[PDB]
Amino acid sequence: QKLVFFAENVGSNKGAIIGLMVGGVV
Amino acid sequence: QKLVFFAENVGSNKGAIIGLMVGGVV
Amino acid sequence: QKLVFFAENVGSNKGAIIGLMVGGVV
Amino acid sequence: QKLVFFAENVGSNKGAIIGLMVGGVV
Amino acid sequence: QKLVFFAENVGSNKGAIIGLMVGGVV
Amino acid sequence: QKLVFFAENVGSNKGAIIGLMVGGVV
Amino acid sequence: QKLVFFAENVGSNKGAIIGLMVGGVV
Amino acid sequence: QKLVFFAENVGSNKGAIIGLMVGGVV
Repeated sequence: QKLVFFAENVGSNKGAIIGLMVGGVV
Repeated sequence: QKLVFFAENVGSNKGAIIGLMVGGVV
Repeated sequence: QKLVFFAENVGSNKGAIIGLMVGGVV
Repeated sequence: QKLVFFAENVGSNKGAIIGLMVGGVV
Repeated sequence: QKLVFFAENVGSNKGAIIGLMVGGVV
Repeated sequence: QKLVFFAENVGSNKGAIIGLMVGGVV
Repeated sequence: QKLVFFAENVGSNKGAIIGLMVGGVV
Repeated sequence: QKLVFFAENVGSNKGAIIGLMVGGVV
């Protein structure tokens, strides 16, 4: 019932993308 | 280059989703 | 029910976008 | 290049959503 | 149903836009 | 260009929404 | 039942706009 | 580069999904 996410960059990387989705499909 | 996000649900989460992208298009 | 997000830059940007939404499909 | 936002709900809700996008030249 | 948003700029800015809505629609 | 806004509901509410954009026209 | 908003423009020529409304539609 | 994400299932593990990609296309 609880979710958490964090992103940290320490370098000049290229394109970066992140996505997350929670639910309960049956 | 530093971003963080967190969610919190007490009762019940129906459907939560999050997405992020850097650089985009131009 | 409760959601929070924060961004922090540490260098240089150009094109970035972020979006989040709570409550979706069960 | 510094922005922050937070939302707080007392009881319940239908569906909250937030989105942000930074630019540079246009 | 409380929401707050704040942004800060170093100096010049253009092409940056942000929007948020609470209790939207599913 | 610094701007900040906050809202507070006592309870009875339909749907609050806020949007802002920098760089363009007034 | 309380809402407040404030903005300031000075960075280079003007070109910023913001709007907020409480109580949309059920 | 340092990023971490965690989520909890309501008791099914078949409706929740998450994906992330760094240093994608230039």
